[PDB]
Amino acid sequence: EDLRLHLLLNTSVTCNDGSPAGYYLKESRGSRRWLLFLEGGWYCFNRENCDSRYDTMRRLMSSRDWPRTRTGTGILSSQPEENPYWWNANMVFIPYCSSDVWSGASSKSEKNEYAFMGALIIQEVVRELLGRGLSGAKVLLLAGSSAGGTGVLLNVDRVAEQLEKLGYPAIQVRGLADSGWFLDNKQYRHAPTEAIRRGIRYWNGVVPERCRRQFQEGEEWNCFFGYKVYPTLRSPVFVVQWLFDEAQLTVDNVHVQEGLRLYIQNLGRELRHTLKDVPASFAPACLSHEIIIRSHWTDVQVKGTSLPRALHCWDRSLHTPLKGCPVHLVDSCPWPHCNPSCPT
Ligand SMILES: O=c1[nH]nc2ccc(Sc3ccc(Cl)cc3)nn12
Repeated sequence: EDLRLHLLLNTSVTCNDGSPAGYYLKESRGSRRWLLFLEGGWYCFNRENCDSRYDTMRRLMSSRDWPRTRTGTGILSSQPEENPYWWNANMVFIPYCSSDVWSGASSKSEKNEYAFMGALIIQEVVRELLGRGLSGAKVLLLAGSSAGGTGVLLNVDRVAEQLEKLGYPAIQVRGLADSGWFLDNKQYRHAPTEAIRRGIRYWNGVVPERCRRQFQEGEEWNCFFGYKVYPTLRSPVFVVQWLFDEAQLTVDNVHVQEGLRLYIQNLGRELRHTLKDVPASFAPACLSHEIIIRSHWTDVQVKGTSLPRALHCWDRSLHTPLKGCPVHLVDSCPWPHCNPSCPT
C-alpha cells in the first residue's frame, strides 16, 4: 500500500461534491521520471444522471471516503518484475472524482449542484508536485486509462504549457493514452456524441486549443475522439487501444451471424486505420476492457513485442527507427483473439 494520499492544499479545487480533490504519491528520490496517472470511470452529464452516480459510485464524485493509501499496480508498480518499463519512477495516481472526462473547469455554486473541475485538478496536482520534487524532473508522463486515457489527450498539452509558463521549460511532458481512443461510428443496433455534447455544456468542458479552433463553437465534442484530437497535439503521445475495446462495443450495442461478423471486422479495420499515422501505438486484436494498471499488463504482445518493451523503445526514440525496438505495434489480424496473447 505504497502510494500515500495528499488532499489538495487548494481546497477550492474539488471533486463533484465540493470535497477536496487529491493525489496518491510514492516518491523515488533517485529518479527524474514522474508518472501521473489519470483514473477512469465513465462520466455523468446532467443533474439526474449525476445524482444516480452519487448514490452508488460516490468515490468517483467525492474524496470523503478515500483510503489513506493505494497499492501501485501495473505501470504504477515499483517492482521491476511487474513493471519492466518505469519501476523506479516517481508514481502519482490521480483519482477521478470530477465525472467530466477530465475536461471541466466549473465550481459548485448557487446555480451548480456539482463542481466539474477535472482540468483544474490536473493543473493543481502538477503545481503542488513541483514543490515535492517535480521541479527536478526530466520527463513527466501523463498517463491514464478509459476516461483517463481520453483525459490524457485533452490535457497533455495544457500541462506542457503550464510548466513552460511557470518557468520549467526543461521538463519533457509526454502522454500515454490507454483505452481512450474511440470511434464515433454507427451502432450495430439502436449516444456518446449526444451525451458528451450535453456533458460539455453541463461541465463547462474545455478541449485543447488547436482542436477547439478547428471544430469551433458547439462542435468541441469532436475533440473527445482520439483520431480527431491527436493530430492537433504537440506533446509526444503513445496510444494503447484494443482493436475490439469492450466499451466501444457496449456503446455500439454489441454483446455470430454475417451482419455482426462484418460489423466487428469493419470496426477493427476502422480502428487500425485511425492508428496508421500514430507512430507510437500498441493496438492488439483483442476483445477486452483490461487496462495498463493491471498486474499482468506485461503479458500481451503484438508482433512479439510487449507494451513495456514498446514504451521503452518509445523512450529511446525520444532521446530513424531502432533496430529490434519497435514503437508502432498494431495487429492486422481481423477478429478478437486472433492474437494468441490476448488477455483471457
Ligand atoms: O470507465 C470506463 N470504462 N470504459 C470506458 C469508456 C469510455 C469512458 S469515458 C469517454 C466516453 C466517451 C468518449 Cl468519446 C471518451 C471518453 N469511460 N470508460
